Amino acid sequence: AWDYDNNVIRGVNLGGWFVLEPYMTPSLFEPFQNGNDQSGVPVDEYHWTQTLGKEAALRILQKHWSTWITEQDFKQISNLGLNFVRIPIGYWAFQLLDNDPYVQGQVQYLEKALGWARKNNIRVWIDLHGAPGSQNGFDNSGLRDSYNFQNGDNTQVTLNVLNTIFKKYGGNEYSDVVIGIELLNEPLGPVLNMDKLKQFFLDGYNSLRQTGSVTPVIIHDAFQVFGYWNNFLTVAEGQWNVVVDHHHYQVFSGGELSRNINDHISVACNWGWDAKKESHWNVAGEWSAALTDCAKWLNGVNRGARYEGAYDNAPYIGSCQPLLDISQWSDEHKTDTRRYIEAQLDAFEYTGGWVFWSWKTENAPEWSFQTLTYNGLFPQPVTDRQFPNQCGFH
Ligand SMILES: O=[N+]([O-])c1ccc(O[C@@H]2O[C@H](CO)[C@@H](O)[C@H](O)[C@H]2F)c([N+](=O)[O-])c1
Ligand SMILES: *[C@H]1O[C@H](CO)[C@@H](O)[C@H](O)[C@H]1F
Repeated sequence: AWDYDNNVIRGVNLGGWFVLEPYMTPSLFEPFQNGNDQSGVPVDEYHWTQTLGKEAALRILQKHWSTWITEQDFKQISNLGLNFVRIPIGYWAFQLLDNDPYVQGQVQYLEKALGWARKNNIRVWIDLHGAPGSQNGFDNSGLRDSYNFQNGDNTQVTLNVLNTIFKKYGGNEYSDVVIGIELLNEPLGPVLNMDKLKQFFLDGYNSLRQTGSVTPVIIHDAFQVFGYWNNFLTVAEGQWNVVVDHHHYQVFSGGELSRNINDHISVACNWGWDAKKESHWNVAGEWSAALTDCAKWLNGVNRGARYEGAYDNAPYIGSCQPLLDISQWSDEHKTDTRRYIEAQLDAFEYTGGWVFWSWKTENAPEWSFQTLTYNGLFPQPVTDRQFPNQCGFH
C-alpha cells in the first residue's frame, strides 16, 4: 500500500484525540484551576479520569472523541496535499490494569478513522503511545513522572495489547490503509534497560509476523544516536519491513533554545545528512515549528517555560506572552518560523518523509498544522519554498 523506497510521507499526527495532553486541549484541564493556583489541576489522563470518576470521564470524553477529529478533517488533510496520518492511542483503549481509572471507547472512533482514511486516500500508522507503568514519565504516555514499563508484568501486558492490535489491524482487512504499526512511542532510553527494550522490540516483531502479517513494524529510536539501530532487525537476519521513527525538536533545553536562527537551521540540515547514512528506512514521525517552549503546559501542568527562565534552571531568553498569539508575532519571528519549517521539510524529504505534530491544538500555534497553514507560515502547496535550498542536499 506504500513504497518506502520511492514514496515520501507527508503527514500529520492526530494528537490530543485518544490520549489527552494538557497543552493541546487546555480547556479540559483549566476548570480544575483555583484562580491562579494550578496545584489541583490533574497532571495527566490517569489523574484526570481518576478525579472525575468513570461516569463524568466517559461523558466528557465521548463528546471530545466525537468532535475533536471528524471525517471533515480527513478531507481537509487530503485537500492540503497530505498523504498520511499517525494515530496515537493508549494501552487502556484495549486492556485495563486492575484499579486503572481510565475509560474505554476509543476503538470505535479509531475504526471510523480507518474508514475515513480509506475514503480519502490517506495511509496510516497506529502508534502505541502509552504503555502500562509508563515508558517515559511524560504526561503524553498517560502517566507522568513514573518509569515502570520494565517492572512487574508491565512489559508482558504491553505485548498482549500489541497482539490485539496485530490481529485487528495488521491483517487483510486494513492492508490498503495501515502501512505501519509502531510498537511504542518514545521509550526513554537513558532510564531503561536497553537489552530488555531490544528484546521487547524483537518479541513484537516476531509476534506480528507469526500472525501472517506483512505490515511494516515501526520502532522509535529511544533517543539513541543516529545509526544506533543499524545492526538491529536486519535483512541479513531475515527480518524485513522495518522502519525507524526519529523525532526532532530544538526547544527542550536551554542550550537548544539559545541558538540563533542560522544555527537552528544548521542543526535541522544535519538531521537530514545523518539520517541518509542509516541502513533502515526512516521517517521523522514527530517534529514541529516551535522555536520556544512557551505553549502553556508544554513541559507539563504547573511547569513554566525555559524560554522565559521559569523552568529547568534555564536563563531568561524572552517573554512568552507576546508569542502566545500568532497575530502578535513580529515580522522577524514569522520569517524565522518559515525558514525553520522549510529547512526541516527538505531534511526530512531527503529520507522517508515527515509527520508534523500536530494537526490541531486549541490555542498553541507552533504545534498546529492548521494554524500555521492558514497564516501562510507552513508552505501550501507543501513543496513551495520562500527559502529554497538552505541545506544543499545532493
Ligand atoms: O535524555 N533524553 O533522551 C531526552 C529525551 C527527551 C527529552 O525531552 C522530552 O521531549 C519530549 C518530546 O520528544 C517532550 O514531550 C517532553 O516534554 C520532554 F521532556 C529530553 N529533555 O528533556 O531534554 C531528554
Ligand atoms: C512527542 O512530543 C510532543 C511534544 O512534547 C508530544 O505532544 C507528543 O505526545 C509526543 F509523542
